[PDB]
Amino acid sequence: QISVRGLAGVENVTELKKNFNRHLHFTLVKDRNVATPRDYYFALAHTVRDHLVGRWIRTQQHYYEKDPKRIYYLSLEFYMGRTLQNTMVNLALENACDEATYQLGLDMEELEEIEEDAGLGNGGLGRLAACFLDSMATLGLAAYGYGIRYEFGIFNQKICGGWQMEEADDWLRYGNPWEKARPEFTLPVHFYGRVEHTSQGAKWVDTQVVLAMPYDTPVPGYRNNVVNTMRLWSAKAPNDFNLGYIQAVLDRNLAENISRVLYPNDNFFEGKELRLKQEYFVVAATLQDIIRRFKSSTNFDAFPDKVAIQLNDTHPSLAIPELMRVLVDLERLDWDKAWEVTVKTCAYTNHTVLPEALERWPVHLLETLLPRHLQIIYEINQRFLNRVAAAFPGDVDRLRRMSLVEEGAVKRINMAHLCIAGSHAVNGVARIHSEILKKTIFKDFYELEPHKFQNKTNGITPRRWLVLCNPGLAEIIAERIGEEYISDLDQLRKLLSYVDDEAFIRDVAKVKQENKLKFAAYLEREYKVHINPNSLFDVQVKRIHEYKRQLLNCLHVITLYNRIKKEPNKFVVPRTVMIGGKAAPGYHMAKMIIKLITAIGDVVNHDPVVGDRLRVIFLENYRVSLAEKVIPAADLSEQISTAGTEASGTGNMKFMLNGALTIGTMDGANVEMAEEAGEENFFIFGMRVEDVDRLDQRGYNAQEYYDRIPELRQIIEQLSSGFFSPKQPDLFKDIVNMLMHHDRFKVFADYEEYVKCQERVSALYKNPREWTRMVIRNIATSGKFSSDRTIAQYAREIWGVEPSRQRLPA
Amino acid sequence: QISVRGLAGVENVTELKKNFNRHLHFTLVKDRNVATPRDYYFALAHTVRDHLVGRWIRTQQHYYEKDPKRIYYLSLEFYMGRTLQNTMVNLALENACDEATYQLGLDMEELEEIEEDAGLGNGGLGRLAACFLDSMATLGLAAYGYGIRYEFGIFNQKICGGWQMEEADDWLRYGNPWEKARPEFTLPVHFYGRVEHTSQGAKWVDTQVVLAMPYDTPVPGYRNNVVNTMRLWSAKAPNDFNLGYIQAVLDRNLAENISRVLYPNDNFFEGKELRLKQEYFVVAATLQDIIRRFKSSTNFDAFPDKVAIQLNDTHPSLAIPELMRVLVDLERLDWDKAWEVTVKTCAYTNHTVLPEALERWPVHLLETLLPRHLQIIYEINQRFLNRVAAAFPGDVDRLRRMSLVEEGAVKRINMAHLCIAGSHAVNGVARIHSEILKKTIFKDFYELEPHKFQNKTNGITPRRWLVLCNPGLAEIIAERIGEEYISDLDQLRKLLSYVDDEAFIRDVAKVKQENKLKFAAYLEREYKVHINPNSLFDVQVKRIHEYKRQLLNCLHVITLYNRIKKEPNKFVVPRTVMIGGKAAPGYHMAKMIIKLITAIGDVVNHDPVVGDRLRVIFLENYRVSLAEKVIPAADLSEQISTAGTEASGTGNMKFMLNGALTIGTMDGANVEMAEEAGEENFFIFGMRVEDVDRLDQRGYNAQEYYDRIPELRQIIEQLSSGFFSPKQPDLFKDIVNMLMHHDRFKVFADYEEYVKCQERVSALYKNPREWTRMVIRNIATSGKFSSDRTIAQYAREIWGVEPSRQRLPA
Ligand SMILES: O=C(/C=C/c1ccc(O)cc1)O[C@@H]1O[C@H](CO)[C@@H](O)[C@H](O)[C@H]1O
Ligand SMILES: O=C(/C=C/c1ccc(O)cc1)O[C@@H]1O[C@H](CO)[C@@H](O)[C@H](O)[C@H]1O
Ligand SMILES: O=c1[nH]cnc2c1ncn2[C@@H]1O[C@H](COP(=O)(O)O)[C@@H](O)[C@H]1O
Ligand SMILES: O=c1[nH]cnc2c1ncn2[C@@H]1O[C@H](COP(=O)(O)O)[C@@H](O)[C@H]1O
Ligand SMILES: *Cc1c(COP(=O)(O)O)cnc(C)c1O
Ligand SMILES: *Cc1c(COP(=O)(O)O)cnc(C)c1O
Repeated sequence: QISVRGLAGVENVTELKKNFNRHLHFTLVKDRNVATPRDYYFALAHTVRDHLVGRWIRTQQHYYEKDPKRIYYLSLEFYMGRTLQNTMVNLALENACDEATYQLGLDMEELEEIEEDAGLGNGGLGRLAACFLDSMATLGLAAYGYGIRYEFGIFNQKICGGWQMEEADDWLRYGNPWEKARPEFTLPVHFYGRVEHTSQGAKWVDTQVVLAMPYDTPVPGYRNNVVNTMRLWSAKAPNDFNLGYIQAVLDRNLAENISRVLYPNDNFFEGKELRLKQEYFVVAATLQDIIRRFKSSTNFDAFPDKVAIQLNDTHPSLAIPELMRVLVDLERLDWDKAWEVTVKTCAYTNHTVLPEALERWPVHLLETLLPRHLQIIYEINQRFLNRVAAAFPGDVDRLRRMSLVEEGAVKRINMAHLCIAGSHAVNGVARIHSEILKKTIFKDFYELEPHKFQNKTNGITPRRWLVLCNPGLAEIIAERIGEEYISDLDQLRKLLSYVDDEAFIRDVAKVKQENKLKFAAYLEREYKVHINPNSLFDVQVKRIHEYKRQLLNCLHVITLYNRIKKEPNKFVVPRTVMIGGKAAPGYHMAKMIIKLITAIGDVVNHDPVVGDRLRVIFLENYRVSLAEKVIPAADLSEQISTAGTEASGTGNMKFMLNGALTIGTMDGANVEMAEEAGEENFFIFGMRVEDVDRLDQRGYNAQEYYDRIPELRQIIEQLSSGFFSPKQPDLFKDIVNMLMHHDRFKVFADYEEYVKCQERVSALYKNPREWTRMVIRNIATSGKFSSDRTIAQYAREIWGVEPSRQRLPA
Repeated sequence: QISVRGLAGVENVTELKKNFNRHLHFTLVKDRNVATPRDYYFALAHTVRDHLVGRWIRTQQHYYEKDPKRIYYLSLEFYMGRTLQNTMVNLALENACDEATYQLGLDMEELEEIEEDAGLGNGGLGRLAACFLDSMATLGLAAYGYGIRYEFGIFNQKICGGWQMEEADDWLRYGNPWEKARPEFTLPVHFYGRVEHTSQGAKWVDTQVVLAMPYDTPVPGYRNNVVNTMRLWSAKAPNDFNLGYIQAVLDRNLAENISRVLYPNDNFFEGKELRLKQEYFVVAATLQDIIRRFKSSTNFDAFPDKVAIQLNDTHPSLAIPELMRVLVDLERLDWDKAWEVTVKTCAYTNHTVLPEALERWPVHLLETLLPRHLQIIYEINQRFLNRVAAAFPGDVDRLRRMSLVEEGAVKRINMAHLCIAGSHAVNGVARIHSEILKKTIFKDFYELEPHKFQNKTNGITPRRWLVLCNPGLAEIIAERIGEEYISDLDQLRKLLSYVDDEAFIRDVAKVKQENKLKFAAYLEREYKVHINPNSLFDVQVKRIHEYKRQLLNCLHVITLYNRIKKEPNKFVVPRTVMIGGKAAPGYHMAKMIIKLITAIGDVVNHDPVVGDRLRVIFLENYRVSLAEKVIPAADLSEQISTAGTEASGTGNMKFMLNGALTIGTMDGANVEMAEEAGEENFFIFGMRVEDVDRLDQRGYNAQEYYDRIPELRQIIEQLSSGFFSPKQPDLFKDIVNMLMHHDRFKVFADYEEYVKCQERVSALYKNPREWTRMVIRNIATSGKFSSDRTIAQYAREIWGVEPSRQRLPA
């Protein structure tokens, strides 16, 4: 079909068909007479999986023989999405499989849609981990992702009567052909117990044991024959567990609950015992694996030369005291030596400055669950504070501020402070965020140890986020500049030479139109919703949070509706406004916001005077596989967080790479995207961080904006009086009261500039040539936002390893 | 090697090696550098499994096309043991696989020992179901075994300080290569709710749903290319189940507990709610499958022409009211028609007359869990009792005796009475048992419907129980009479021609000696216990129950020990006395019996005057795979139940086929074994059923035997005074008190005749030629006890189908 999808050679196609039929018969135990599309999906998956194993075995053997420094990426979340297409892309098998299936009378795209997402994450942090695995493999790093195999990932979202309902994500129901269980490599993890002090030191005794059983999933690099491993741990009861008889067997479930379900909070901290168990479970099992591999390469001086441990936020922070526990209690290293090793091995990435997201564990929980770790944390704290006191003598308030132990009604351990003390590098995830860390929440720590603090601006993988999801765009680029850009995204800068090329302009606009048609068709088929494919597709997809200001978008939509009703016969640029994302089940306001969006839709979409000029659609069950569909279809990307709140964003980058223009605040990576593209090619509006600070100083009074802006007052009166909820007039009272009196995120303060900026978007959309020229200037300057660039920086500046695009032999 | 194991052709061996290597690489994702014996076992298993699938697909397609009457064998237990060797035997692959593995540098016997038993049963009833599946496939019947896929089978038994400890049987830890999950064929099962009566009849509403997910396991016939299915159901929560959020997901465990664990009672009734859920779960899922297959072959007149349902005891008895519920409530048949269909479809096998084993469910449990079924049971009862009243007018006590509903403090449903009312055939499992049913517990029912009552004497499969476990014996037989006997066991009668053949006599004795050496070696290797391989191997293996009288064996052992101590310099025939079996976890007396056996061992095995003349060994963790080892090594088979208590026995048959002589009472199938072999070739002793009855009439007084038998008094004084428990003198007080005052099984009444009979065993063992001639007379007359004979009788006399030894094309 298209060149970037590879060759469909006769011998390859013949072999794929043979192996497909072999798996249908022997693996699935089906005859073609009763096989369903799902059976055909599994036959194809097993066929493609076979192509990984030689490379996987050879890669891991290569690491054993060459003994490179090993990189361990520890995360509680890996938001992997679907694996089939990504595997074909990275092995150059897509066209061959397409031809093979076509010859068997099957449509490969239909088969691809059967696969469940591996939804083992909430949003950006989980998806970053997934992009990072892809980039580490593509850059030939000896890297391992370590996490938890959740039986249930992020819930499936259903909308019922305009409200979010949650359904369990039983993603393993039909099996997972990508993973390989390794029950032979099961390891013990200890909980509870008590500490005995002997002549030979501390002993942690009388513990309860849970077993950690690993499942390995292959992670292929882009056409370099490197296949790395993601190892996810599953909890199992020991066989003597509780061992009337029947009840003891049933009670095995209690241990096995550790790996049952992903906590569904994005950017929020819930201090539950089960979450702490999950965090220790991952850490304890992973560290045993790390030490085993090191010993099989007694001298731990070389440990940091052979091992790097990257902490994805504070969630695996217990790695720091666990490494200390192993080195001191089990290996009998002196404390100072063990600490030197630990600091040189560990590095910490921070993802948010919102205080409610920070992990502060009550001491009483740690005392009960992990009594030896608590002792170690207290010793770390005492030695760290002794350093602070020597550097800043007499500064008693600094000692209180920097302590790992927080005083109050309930004493807590600040896990971020632990991570900073115990890591040689601390990074934020975009330039503005990294600067905020040094100036605000971690200022004291930066003053003590400035060398620790780095920036590593986030990125996205151009394999999933261009080649896989938008083959039409990938092909028209490849036609002009070849294929090298797929693993060297800075080559997109070559496209600036084509900004005045009439053929390239029409082809870029053509690809977008095709994607919009395809998406419009998907919506009609799966959700029986009709949209106008000639309208501007205005898209905000991300988790529902007050800081992300879906509410600001809502105010704009109502503004547009009100303007139409006031002047029904005036031309306006038609829009389809699409908002999607999941709310955390316990987050009342986020659930109310979803209801408001659907309620706006109910009014706008059925008003005959509006016609097809404005449609408001809530995209149900936003997830990686839906992102792959909607992002290539978008014209306008909404990135409208209050300045200083979105650490980076990564959705923003996906939109830029796929030919959408951005309306956004100077927040997170938006700042760098605008810098790369030129501010003239971005729709920037609203308060800067400095402006937010100035408002906080004099005090935010929402009433002032209400009093001064008639169009805004109308909207608030409509919300309050029941215009969007005729049967329940007070339905949205909580939203109104929040906006008027308790709005941490200053929605009204950016309303006027946002609406004006949106007017400029509409004006440009009326000129398709100039819209498309601006799009080209965005795509062409997207290169910095490849996760390959991000990972190269982690490798050189934190881990001390050199990337490689060299191919292993097949 | 040996002829009965088949051919090792060059092309076959080459292909097996190729596929073994393919599975090691692609399926297991291992290189040979790090592969362990367990990896090699799995590679071999997958290789052998591949040879089943073509035959499995072709067999099931054949049934779809030809549409024979289908036989559904419903059991809560299938005691399958290991599958690898059995599969090779039935496919004629054993020698080829042996050669293939040998050429790869592997020992196939070593690999076989890695496989876990599928221990999804307790003992005889579960093992009968397994033998029956093998025989149904060998006889070309369109038969399906339906049961539950327990996550944990019968517990692993450990002996600690002489006491039984139970450990969970986590048999699925490393995976099960034999089964194929069929999540696509998942069906709903309903519980709780209430009944609404409408114009259109009864409706069962407001139910809780559990999903039944089937796993299919292939069941190969002996060299006929027939592969039938065992379908086992696993419980799954629906995805909206309970749907704070985390707890709702965790609570899915409650539904999934239905299939978690096998209830470990042999011959005993525990009326727990979870057991009732298991029973309904199997029935409801299975019946949906049955009806679906029937409809895809509205007219239910033909249903009994196309379907037979065999109830393995009363455990799946709810099939009767469930079939009625479906036909009346869902298909809208009139009651009388539905009842005609039900009776003609169902048949019931009874396995015990012990009252404590009979299922009598409290009405209150059924009312809550299964309210519609209870209504149906009451209607069945009323109509049945109307028939009784018409046949026996005025016989009011007969109405009370025959009722399905039992009166008392707690009203109960007698499930056996339900099964008799609702089945066209009721059978016992040996001639004496079937006669007992008609004369005692089911006398009233026999008087009403004599035509219903049949006998089907049990049997064992000669594939597992001769060819697989005792290839040496199978070969020496085959050398004389060829191989046809393996599927036509009556051909063993030809061996009577060889009873005076010196070569055959030495070869039979040689095979036994080899098996004894091998077993002695196994015991030393795995349990560091040494035994004298020239001693008489005296074996009692079966579940520990008072009715089986392991205690009578114990008294004999102590008698032998006491006789040695009294006359240390007198010659006696050396014995190794081996007793093994599991006790139900809640059965105190059975646990005490195990402790007594180990305590006797502690004394006897360390007394220097005894030397190697007497050893007492408790065989730990008795299970199908251990039976395969110990039975071929046995000289004497102990089958010593109180007359009238062991419905059949099947261990007895295994011993007879493998060249052990039997010491036993005239109980169960022992009666028929003696009839076949000649009473002169069996060591029969003790009370007959008629003698037990006479003692019950005047009253059993154990004191009389104590007063009259000095050797018995000595033993009781030894037990009471602490001779076998010096540190805890009163340890065995409960056993003594039971024997003296509350012994339902009359241990003392058979003591004198048992000891005298044992003296005759020893006398014969001193003459190896005459011992072996008697063995030949037993092996030669074993033919009746093939499960092929049993199944042919069920087929012709109950199910209305003709067996076939015709081969399907490969
Ligand atoms: O996604 C998260 C936070 C996740 C989480 C927190 C606490 C839990 O308990 C669970 C998950 O932050 C995001 O991490 C992304 C990648 O750097 C950034 O691009 C986003 O700006 C940031 O909000
Ligand atoms: O094995 C059982 C009974 C099992 C059971 C009962 C109640 C539960 O709740 C669970 C299991 O009976 C055995 O069934 C065997 C085959 O016919 C017979 O050979 C034995 O004589 C008989 O004792
Ligand atoms: O002791 C060993 N001998 C030979 N190869 C080994 C050994 N340990 C690890 N390897 C190789 O390294 C791979 C990865 O092992 P891991 O890193 O311990 O998971 C294995 O699959 C082998 O190919
Ligand atoms: O509708 C049908 N068309 C063709 N073959 C069928 C159909 N239903 C069942 N079969 C065949 O019968 C086999 C057994 O199906 P089952 O008896 O319903 O489990 C299937 O695997 C097919 O080979
Ligand atoms: C990229 C992505 C995110 C992160 O989007 P932001 O706008 O940066 O919050 C969340 N969820 C999914 C499914 C994604 O693909
Ligand atoms: C045959 C068998 C039984 C039944 O033995 P009986 O002596 O008839 O009770 C029990 N358990 C196992 C493992 C068997 O193989």
